Amino acid sequence: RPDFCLEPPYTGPCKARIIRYFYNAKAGLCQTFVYGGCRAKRNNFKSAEDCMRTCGG
Amino acid sequence: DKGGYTCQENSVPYQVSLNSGYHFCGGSLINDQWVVSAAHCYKSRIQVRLGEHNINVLEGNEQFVNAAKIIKHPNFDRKTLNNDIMLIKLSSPVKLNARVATVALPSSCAPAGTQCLISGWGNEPDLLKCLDAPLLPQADCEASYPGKITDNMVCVGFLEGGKDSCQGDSGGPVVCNGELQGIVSWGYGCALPDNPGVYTKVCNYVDWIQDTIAAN
Ligand SMILES: [Ca+2]
Repeated sequence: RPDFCLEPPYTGPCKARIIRYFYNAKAGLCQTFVYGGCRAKRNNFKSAEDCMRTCGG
Repeated sequence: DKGGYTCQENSVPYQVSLNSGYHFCGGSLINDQWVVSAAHCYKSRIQVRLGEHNINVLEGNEQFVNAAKIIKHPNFDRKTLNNDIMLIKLSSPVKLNARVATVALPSSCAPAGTQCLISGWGNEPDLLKCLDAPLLPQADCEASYPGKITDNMVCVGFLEGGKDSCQGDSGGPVVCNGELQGIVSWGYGCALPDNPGVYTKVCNYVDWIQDTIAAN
């Protein structure tokens, strides 16, 4: 699967509290984390469906 | 955590919570119909909640109002966060009282060393948090964030870390001597040494704010 799917979730420098989904390689499933609101990385999805399609493998 | 203390109930009447299903950013009431917040807090649909203390319980003093217009600074940069300021016009005027009040815009830019009050639910946010911190000299801000600080930003906090605003506080107020001098924007981590919080310098946008409110 894509390499960005194996990188840990990135909150970013902004201080908002936005719930996003990221692929947890170690768990083989998408979970939620707190996104700060800016400079998102690729392992950041607005829904579990998009997260699994892209990183499900 | 944050390193702050729970604010006294309704002691920060100009503080608001931006909600789109859950609390995601803060803001400040500048007049009975307008709220100022951070541009990175933009969402097409936003409900503003005033008179809050514990955002997870219906206390009876709150006012819930939807945003009618959301206006970001035309020069906001999503990458550098320069000009990270946004205005929100409420669908209808709110009722001002002891728990819901406005905060004054700056008369001028507060000098470094000025003690201020930072508030937000940034902590599972629950009770409104408060923090007393001073505006730091621009040189120290620049030294902490090499080549990342513009003249529209100011650092507030401590170079040793320990106390700082964090996720959930964005858009919130930094008030010094009764005037809104800053808006919670960004920082590398929270409360880390040599990395104090960076805030939007409101005194550089007073005319833009006043002109925008007048034309809308
Ligand atoms: Ca409440």
